[PDB]
Amino acid sequence: MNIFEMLRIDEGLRLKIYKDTEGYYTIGIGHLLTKSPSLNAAKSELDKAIGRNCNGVITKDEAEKLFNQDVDAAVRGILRNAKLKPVYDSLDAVRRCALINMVFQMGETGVAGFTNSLRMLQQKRWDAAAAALAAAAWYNQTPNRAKRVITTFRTGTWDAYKNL
Repeated sequence: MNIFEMLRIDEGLRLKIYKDTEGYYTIGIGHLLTKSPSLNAAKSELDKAIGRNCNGVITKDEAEKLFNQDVDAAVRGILRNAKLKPVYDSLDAVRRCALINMVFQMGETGVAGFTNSLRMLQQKRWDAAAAALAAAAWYNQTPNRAKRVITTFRTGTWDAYKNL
C-alpha cells in the first residue's frame, strides 16, 4: 500500500470527466478540472492537463500523475498551515497518508477543525483520538472511509485497506 492506492479505494478512480457533489467537472481521483459550467471547457483544461487529445478520458496512469500533482498541492497547503504542520511532522508516513485523506476530503480548514483530536494525534495517543474522531459527524456522513481512516490512525498500518 500507498496513498494512491488508498485513495483509489476511498475516492475511486474515474477515468472520464465527471461532475461532483458540487457539480464541478472532475476527473480521476478528484481532479477538479474547472468551475465553469462548461464541458468543452473541462475537456480543454483536461487536454492542457496531461497534454493530448484525450477527448474526455484518460489513462489509469495519467490519472495517476494528476493525483500526484494533487497530493503535492495538498501537503503543500498542509505545511502551509499553522494548526496542521506540527501534527504532520510528528506523524508517521502512514498516519500521514491518513491526514492527507482527510485533507483530501474536507480541506485544511476542515481537518484544521478537529482540535483536541489533532492534539492527541500529536501526543501519539492512538486510542484517545481514534474514538474522538469516531465522535464527529464526518463519521456518520461517511461511515466506512471514516472507519478506515480512523483505524489507520489507530494502528498505523494498511491492514484496514487490505494487502496482497
